[PDB]
Amino acid sequence: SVNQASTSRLEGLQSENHHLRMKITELDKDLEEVTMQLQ
Amino acid sequence: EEEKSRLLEKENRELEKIIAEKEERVSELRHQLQS
Repeated sequence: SVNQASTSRLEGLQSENHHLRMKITELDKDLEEVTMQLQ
Repeated sequence: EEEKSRLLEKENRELEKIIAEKEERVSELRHQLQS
């Protein structure tokens, strides 16, 4: 059952990876918007 | 899947560092709005 555990771990890390990448897309948008506000 | 998980764990950690860096940069820019 450690094999199934490993599979779940990978799927979970893939979900986490997407969460983090979506956050980066949001932050890049914030960086641009504040840069435009400041300049 | 063990290698992939080990590598993906490290990637996610690095992405968290990138996120912290970007949030701090946004904060720095907002600090510049005032002064």
